Amino acid sequence: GNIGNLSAEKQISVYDGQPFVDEQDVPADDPNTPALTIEGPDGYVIAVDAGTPIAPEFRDSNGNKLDPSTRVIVQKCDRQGNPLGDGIVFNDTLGRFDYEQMRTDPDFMRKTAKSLMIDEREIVKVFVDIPAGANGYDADKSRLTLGDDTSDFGKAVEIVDHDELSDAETRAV
Amino acid sequence: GNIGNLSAEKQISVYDGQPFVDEQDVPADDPNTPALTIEGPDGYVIAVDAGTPIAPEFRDSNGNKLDPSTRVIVQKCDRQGNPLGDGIVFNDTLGRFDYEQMRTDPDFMRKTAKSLMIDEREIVKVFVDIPAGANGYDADKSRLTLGDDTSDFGKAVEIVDHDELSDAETRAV
Amino acid sequence: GNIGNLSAEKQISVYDGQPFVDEQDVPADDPNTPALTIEGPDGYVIAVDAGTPIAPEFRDSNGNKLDPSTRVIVQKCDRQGNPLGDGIVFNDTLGRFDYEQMRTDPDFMRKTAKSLMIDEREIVKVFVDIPAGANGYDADKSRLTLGDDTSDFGKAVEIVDHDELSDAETRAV
Amino acid sequence: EYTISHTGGTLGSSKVTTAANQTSPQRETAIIGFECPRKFAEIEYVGQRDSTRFIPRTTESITGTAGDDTVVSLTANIQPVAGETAIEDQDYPVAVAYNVTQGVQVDIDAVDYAADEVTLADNPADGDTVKVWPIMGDGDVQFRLVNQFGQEEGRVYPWATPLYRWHDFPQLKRGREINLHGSVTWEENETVEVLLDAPQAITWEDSDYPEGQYVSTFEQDVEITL
Amino acid sequence: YTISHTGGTLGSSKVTTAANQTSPQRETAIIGFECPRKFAEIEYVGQRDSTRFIPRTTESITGTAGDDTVVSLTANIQPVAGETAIEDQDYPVAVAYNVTQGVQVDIDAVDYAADEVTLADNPADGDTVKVWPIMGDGDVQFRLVNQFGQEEGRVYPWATPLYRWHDFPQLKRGREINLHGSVTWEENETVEVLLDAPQAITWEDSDYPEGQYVSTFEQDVEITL
Amino acid sequence: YTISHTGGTLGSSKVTTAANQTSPQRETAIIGFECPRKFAEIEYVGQRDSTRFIPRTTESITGTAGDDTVVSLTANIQPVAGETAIEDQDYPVAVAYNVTQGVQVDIDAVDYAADEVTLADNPADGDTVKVWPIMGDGDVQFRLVNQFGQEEGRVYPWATPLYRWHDFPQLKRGREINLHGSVTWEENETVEVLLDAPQAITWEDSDYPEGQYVSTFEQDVEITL
Repeated sequence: GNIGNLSAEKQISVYDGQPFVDEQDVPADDPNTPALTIEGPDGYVIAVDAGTPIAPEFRDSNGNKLDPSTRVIVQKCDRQGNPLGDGIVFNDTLGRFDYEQMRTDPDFMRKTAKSLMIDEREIVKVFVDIPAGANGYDADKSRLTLGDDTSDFGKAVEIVDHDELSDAETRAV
Repeated sequence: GNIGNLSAEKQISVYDGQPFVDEQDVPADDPNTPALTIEGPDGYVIAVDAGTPIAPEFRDSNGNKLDPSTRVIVQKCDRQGNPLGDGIVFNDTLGRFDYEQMRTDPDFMRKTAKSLMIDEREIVKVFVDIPAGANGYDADKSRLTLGDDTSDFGKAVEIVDHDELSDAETRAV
Repeated sequence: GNIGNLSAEKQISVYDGQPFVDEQDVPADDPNTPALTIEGPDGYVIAVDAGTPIAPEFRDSNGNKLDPSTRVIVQKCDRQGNPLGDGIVFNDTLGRFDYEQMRTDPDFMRKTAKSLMIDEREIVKVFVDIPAGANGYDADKSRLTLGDDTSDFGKAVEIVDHDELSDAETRAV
Repeated sequence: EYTISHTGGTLGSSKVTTAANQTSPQRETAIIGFECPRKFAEIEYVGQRDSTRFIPRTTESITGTAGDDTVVSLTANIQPVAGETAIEDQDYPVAVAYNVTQGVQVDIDAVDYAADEVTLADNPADGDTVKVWPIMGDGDVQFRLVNQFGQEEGRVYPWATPLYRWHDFPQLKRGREINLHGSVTWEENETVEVLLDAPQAITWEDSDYPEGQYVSTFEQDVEITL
Repeated sequence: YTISHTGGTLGSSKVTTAANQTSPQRETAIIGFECPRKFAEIEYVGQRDSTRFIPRTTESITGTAGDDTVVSLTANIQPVAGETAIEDQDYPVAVAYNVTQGVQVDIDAVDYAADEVTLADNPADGDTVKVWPIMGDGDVQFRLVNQFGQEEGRVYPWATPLYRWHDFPQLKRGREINLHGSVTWEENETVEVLLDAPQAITWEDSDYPEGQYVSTFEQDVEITL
Repeated sequence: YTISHTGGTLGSSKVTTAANQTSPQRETAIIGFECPRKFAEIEYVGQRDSTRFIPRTTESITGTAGDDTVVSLTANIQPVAGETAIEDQDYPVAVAYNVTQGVQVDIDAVDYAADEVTLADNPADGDTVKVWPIMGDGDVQFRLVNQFGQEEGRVYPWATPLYRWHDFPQLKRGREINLHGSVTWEENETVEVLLDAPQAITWEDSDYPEGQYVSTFEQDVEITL
């Protein structure tokens, strides 16, 4: 009744519900709030190649999609919560997104630009630049799906435990 | 006044109205009764390469679709018409077949997984495993379309008369 | 305040609203009269190949569509405006189009056949073989594009100015 | 020498082709004869790229009487237009209706494909007269050659082809459009005929049709020398 | 020497197990696929052979005046394939049935955000109606069990959310689900599909109109003989 | 160290000027993107940078009995994305508003041929209604100007038809718009979107429901810091 062993390279996906991410309420006039705080697992390590899909299903408390004049950014920070500035992966508006099929058709999948790596403590954050009007933001009635680990389309996020020389060179930030 | 010399491998598709395929109204839960019986044409050989589509447009007497949880199976039988156990080309359900476009979009098509070869006498049977509650099977208001011979998508069914070495190797059953 | 250099082959989309193709309202059984007169623009050479689409948005005076079964043919003509027997690129009908989405998706497009190359005086004429039942052709509310210059899909119209070897070879008609 | 693609069909290149109906008792018989003209020299068929369109239709005729919104199984196993059911989303109407008394068009409401029935909005009068043209269902066609004597010379993919596939596929979509099978040569005065077998009337020349001029339409593509 | 098959709600034998979970937030075993004596082995290969899951739960309401709206169903709803209109889905978000009249009810409108809906049939007072909507939240995964009753282990310990099964057009190739890991069976061994969630999945409710099963689980696999 | 970004209706500055045209068919200038001091310069790359445009116009009527129907709007109306049914379209073809009742109207249906529509409710004799459909026919292009008010050029001197902007699903790659040519801004320079058309495209009708803006523009761009 064997199962088949695996390497460390777990091909997975990422979203709000997992216990290393926290959503947060966001009003409509701050591009500097930690919308999402994505903290490392404290002993495993994540890797993302560029060209990785995103599905930012953001709506309001009344369920309507927000004003596509709004911009969204995903960005790396330090181990405290201070953005590194460089290492950005994404910057675009919601107008380039189609919630009806944004995570299904490859011809709608907005992907990453530059690769990324998260050690046992490295932080990722999301930032949302919004005009005055569009009813804020509720994450409880919204969600996100980062990467895809089900299709042949898109790609998945790599995770590993500690293997020696891989970690020795993963320290090469 | 020429005809053009044609390969005897005629590429077609198959349905119920043809006079070598008989139907049978099915009760509720008789998975051993064959709904359809495909007898060979008494003079030719059929070939179905693997990677071949099906469209089993099944409904009841009132015209509604059957249960999606139905199991549908295609199987070759002996010259008597009893199942060989092995030699299956298909095993799946109806819910996997969107009736509107199961024969339209290649992105929705369900294909075979095996080659197959039918002589003048070899028999195929389409079996249906159903729960008790369903409204049977009304072949007078349902049909099947095996293969495509019309589009630049999918594949077809080869039919041939008798050629020498082909028959010599065909009788290697 | 730069614009960048533009090479010879300008990619555009031919359509009714341009000053080198003229329309004309039509009867319902006068095919020899032209729907369109498509002149050499008197200083350029034009190229269009196989795979070039059309958007024959042909409505009647009310807006209701023309007859489906009307045949639709494209031809090269001389500098007098008479065909050449050869010099054909297209032969199909109106009802083969779908005014809802004929230009939207490529899969609902009709396209030309051959290579073609137009000098400063050469003429293309589109001819239209209608049966009696139809309500002619009303160019005003109607319209036509020959091509597209917006998608990665399909193709466009190639417009070239005068260059020595290319002109000397392409005048080998 | 030069070769090009051309299209034959209902009218086509030359006004010598001939359309005629089959038997109501089922018989495979001559229907649509493409005869070669001397405008050309010779014709070539190359199926699987030689695309083809066919719309069928038929006729039913009923009368006015109180309480009639529903029209019956028309002896025609109707199907939806390539999977779509309600007409407003269909490529073409599954059926069309006319009040000949009022001399106008009718709006169709709904369908039941199982019992092959439909339902309208404007309930008609008593003693009135109404025409309907629904698409054809069952039936099957094929091609054939004949010489300049009426003598056969060989068939063209000697195999019937069902009618309802022309409905089941969205005919106008490239990749999905219909390409029959065959590859055949003509000479100057040879004829090549489509045959049909179906129960009901292959309706052409319904002058009462408010929408076009051919309720049932036919087109194909072929290869040509000159 | 192998071919393909489907394991499913009924499948190759009536020795499977079909049960329902608990409301206390503690996982259970929804399904048990036990091998028969017929086959030497069963094998599932994540990323190769697809899996399908149409979960669905059960709720109930009492009739009274103005009772055309249905309240929060305790369920984080989403549309099917991201599409909302019930008449244009690959399968319904939800269905319901009046028992007092003993018929199915059509649904008029939806509020995905508020998790509420609106019907045409205003029921009578004291009436009884039942609803079967898709299941919302839920964390699922696989497990192995020997011929003794022991957990050999899970597979690829990263449980996928339930709602992804709803989110995609599962029938269309390329978008179908292919979970991860690998696993092998033997004659008396039993794999289980396990789930954790608040709400109670259901099956085999007789009053359901569109089949003898409200909800299904299917999986393409490879088989030795 | 450049980046990909977007200009548009508001883009990244409240300097852009959007201006209605005239009825006499002059090649009018509408939407002027002024480069700021913030950046070194702006880059446009046709065949690379997607572009989005939703035009929308204004008409009006005084209603009476039996006035469920609205005639041709002097506008060659077109379907959206190969669809006519409103709810499925990527955006509405049109919306309208009862000013006397001071509310939105939901639509019954369309007659694309005669460019007519019909509503759900009937207005009153004395009632007034306004309508905002997407614009129909006409042609557009781009123009270049410096901080000295003289035309610094035009972009690929051939206009595109208005209708193709509607006809495609703007966001889908492959189907998105990509014009031809290139251009680079400088500091106080400016680029103006020009149009000719019969009818008055407009903006910011106060009584319009769906937001502050009836019509919108976006364009992918590159910024050299």
